[PDB]
Amino acid sequence: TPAFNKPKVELHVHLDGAIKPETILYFGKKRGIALPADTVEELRNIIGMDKPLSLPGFLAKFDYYMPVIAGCREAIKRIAYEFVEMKAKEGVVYVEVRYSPHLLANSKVDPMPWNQTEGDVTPDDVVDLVNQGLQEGEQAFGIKVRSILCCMRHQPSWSLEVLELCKKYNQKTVVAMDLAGDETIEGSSLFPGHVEAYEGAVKNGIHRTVHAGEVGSPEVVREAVDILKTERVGHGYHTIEDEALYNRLLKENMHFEVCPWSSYLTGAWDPKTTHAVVRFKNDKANYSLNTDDPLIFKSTLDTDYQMTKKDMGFTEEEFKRLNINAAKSSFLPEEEKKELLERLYREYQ
Ligand SMILES: OC[C@H]1O[C@@H](n2c[nH+]c3c2N=CN[C@H]3O)[C@H](O)[C@@H]1O
Ligand SMILES: [Zn+2]
Repeated sequence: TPAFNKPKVELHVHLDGAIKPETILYFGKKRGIALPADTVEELRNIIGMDKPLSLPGFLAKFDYYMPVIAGCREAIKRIAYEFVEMKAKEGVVYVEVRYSPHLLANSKVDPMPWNQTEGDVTPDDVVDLVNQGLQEGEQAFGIKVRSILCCMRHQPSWSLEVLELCKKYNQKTVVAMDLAGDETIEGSSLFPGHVEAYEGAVKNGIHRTVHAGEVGSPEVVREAVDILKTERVGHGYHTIEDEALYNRLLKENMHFEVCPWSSYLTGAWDPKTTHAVVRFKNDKANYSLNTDDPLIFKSTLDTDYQMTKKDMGFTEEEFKRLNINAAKSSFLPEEEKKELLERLYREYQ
């Protein structure tokens, strides 16, 4: 039985980290592009991981399959459509999917991702492609789906373009901007391209979220809050290491996008210590339960729910509480956010 068989809200899940192993094999074979496995089962086991590594070690899993999707219009729209079908099956009624448009493009991107040969798929085109797949999935499965464009920590020169994309496709699925990738790159939050992208988002009203405190120190979280001006913190487990900052953000009703199973495999969470989400629960903090990268973690949303339930002591009450919280902290407009809350209260009776 699912740990929580009722409607859910997900705010932290990556599109390029939520692809069907079957769809990956399809395009690898179709484009004649090398894959580390020839069957969907072998493919799952090599792309996937079931024991802790590091953030850089986990990020390396993308190198295996991205080449097969990147630069292929048909593939881009297909994974967006299929993502919606995956989530609907999980009991998710509203989802925000994040991804980097540049990492899927093969035209007007520098440096060229995955050694691709120049093509005509621009970062803009991929956003439009994802919009179409997500819209068709919304129509076909009856769940509300939005997107978040990711700035990449190591490539700040793409950040202002990501911002312009968020502006251009505002609410056309695109509801916010994120900062993702390798948090171990010292001071990456403060690169000028990133900083300028976010400041312009504040002045233009584009919503903001940032991965921080996943594997980085509380100072990375503080940088996200103070300089980048985030409205939500992706992961944020390490915040608790600085009592003052934690109690400040807690007092400020800051939303934490928690990914339980994910934190275990990236090493963000030391299994020898009590998970931060337990303290978040005990303090009644504003947080959500997320999958992050279900393809690589060989998981599903129920994975995270069982984890917190069997271990950690979560109840049905908290599950409803954190989901109403996730709905309130969504980057959805007031009219649509109101409709979502009506839905949860209706189905939580
Ligand atoms: O979705 C865009 C990118 O975000 C990065 N990503 C995915 N999961 C994570 C992540 N970066 C940091 N932490 C993780 O939650 C990947 O490099 C993927 O290519
Ligand atoms: Zn993430």
